[PDB]
Amino acid sequence: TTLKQCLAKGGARTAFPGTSEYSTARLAYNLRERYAPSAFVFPTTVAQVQNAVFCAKQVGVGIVPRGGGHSYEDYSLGGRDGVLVVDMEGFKQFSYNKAAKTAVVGAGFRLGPLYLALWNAGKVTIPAGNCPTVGIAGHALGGGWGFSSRKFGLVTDNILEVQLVAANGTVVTANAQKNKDLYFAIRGAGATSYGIVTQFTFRVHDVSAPVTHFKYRWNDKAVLFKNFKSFQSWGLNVPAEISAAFYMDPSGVSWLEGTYLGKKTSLLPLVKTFLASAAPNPTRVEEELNWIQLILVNWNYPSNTNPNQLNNVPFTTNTFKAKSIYVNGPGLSDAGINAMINAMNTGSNAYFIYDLYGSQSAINKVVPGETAFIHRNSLYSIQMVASWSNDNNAVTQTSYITRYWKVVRTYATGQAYQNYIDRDMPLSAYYGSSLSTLIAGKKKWDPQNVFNFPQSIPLKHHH
Ligand SMILES: *Cc1cc2c(nc3c(=O)[nH]c(=O)nc-3n2C[C@H](O)[C@H](O)[C@H](O)COP(=O)(O)OP(=O)(O)OC[C@H]2O[C@@H](n3cnc4c(N)ncnc43)[C@H](O)[C@@H]2O)c(*)c1C
Ligand SMILES: *[C@@H]1O[C@H](CO)[C@@H](O)[C@H](O)[C@H]1NC(C)=O
Repeated sequence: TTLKQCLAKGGARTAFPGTSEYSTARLAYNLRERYAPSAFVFPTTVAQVQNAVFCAKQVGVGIVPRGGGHSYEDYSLGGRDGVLVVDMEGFKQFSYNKAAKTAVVGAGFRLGPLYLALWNAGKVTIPAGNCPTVGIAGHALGGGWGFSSRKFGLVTDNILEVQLVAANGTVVTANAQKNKDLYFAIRGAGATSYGIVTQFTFRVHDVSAPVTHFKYRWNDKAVLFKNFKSFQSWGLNVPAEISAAFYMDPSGVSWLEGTYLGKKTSLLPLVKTFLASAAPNPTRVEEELNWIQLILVNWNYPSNTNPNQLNNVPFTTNTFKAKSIYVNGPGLSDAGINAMINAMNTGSNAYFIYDLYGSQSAINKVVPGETAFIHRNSLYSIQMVASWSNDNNAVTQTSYITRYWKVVRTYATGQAYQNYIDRDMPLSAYYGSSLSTLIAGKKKWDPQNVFNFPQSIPLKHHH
């Protein structure tokens, strides 16, 4: 019996090659690897997930869940041709428990709508990223750094429990008591490898007070070293109430953007040392806001925008290769900064973002060895993105960004951030000291490797 027949028993919506439903379901944030799945199935009940997992084993196809579809390597179209993609769009369950300070979120939510739901419900938030079309599933399972993360942690740190359909079909619950091994794996290594997460229970945070957004911006190739050195020096002493990220690109633009959890009249002592050592005359924008306004400002919408915009942020696409790396304190040497900026300037149509971690952050204050997310001792992470609109530049842009990564590697660590997934990173760089434990758990919960992709947790230990 075929795949069409098996999935019709479950009753979920499907889409199969050659149809227009299948063509529009192929949308992905990165359009570089236009992987062609066997079929798309759109579950709305747990049993329909169980059907898809059963049906893929019976027909002998691969299967991956898809949330928001932002995977930088297209792993949510499978990472190869001929996979059953289980698009979790129908899991939008929501509920907020004010007393427990917890929220139940379905694995098909997007960051935009989730922010709105959580604000309307009780003026609370999870510390997620700033791209509103990003699905909570991939984001939370791989880490998740946002502009409140230095106070409240990573999204992954605020997972209290998950429920997933396992490879053998059982509906499983993982939390600090039930199934600790699986609960450990999914906070950091949860993408695809251990099954299909259907819902999260998040620890949520009060953001009813006013916050302050700030951004200092330049457009001058000559001040890049100075502005970046001042960011590093400043970065080492930022208290947890600020989360900030630095931006740089080959056209000469540089900026510092951040969010202070506090009143705007308290801000200047906290950003004074950055401005003093940065170049003069920064484009200065400081604004006091409530939380939903901040989410909008952080995605280039003016603060007067209707909050309901978050339910309908347009899904945009790119075609790019992306790499990441971590940098430990006190940062890159002065030679490393020059080497980095020079490498960057040999190219164009690329951008580089530096999310601040640091020793004051909730992120680095976790006890090591209690999650699959291991990057608890860096100053910041570097996101490296090189884009193209014409396929003739794909080789030059991919070599450009890979050279850049090698230049910086001399001056930094060999770890990288798994939400900026990169097919050319060894798994040791994502999981390090916790990889053995992840592989043991992979053997236990999926011995047949039903759930795999080019960077899924393997079944074979390193000797
Ligand atoms: C496109 C995009 C990505 C961003 C942006 N900004 C970020 C930010 O401000 N902070 C960050 O920490 N990260 C940012 N990123 C990167 C994202 O964090 C990652 O791209 C996320 O991993 C994306 O998650 P998602 O939208 O769900 O993408 P998918 O491609 O659907 O899935 C990724 C990965 O996870 C597996 N998976 C998905 N769904 C499940 C479920 N339900 N259960 C188990 N496993 C799941 C997929 O199979 C795949 O492997 C800004 C922008 C614009
Ligand atoms: C699936 O595996 C889990 C853990 O190994 C087990 O508890 C459950 O009973 C299994 N279900 C089956 C084999 O149907």
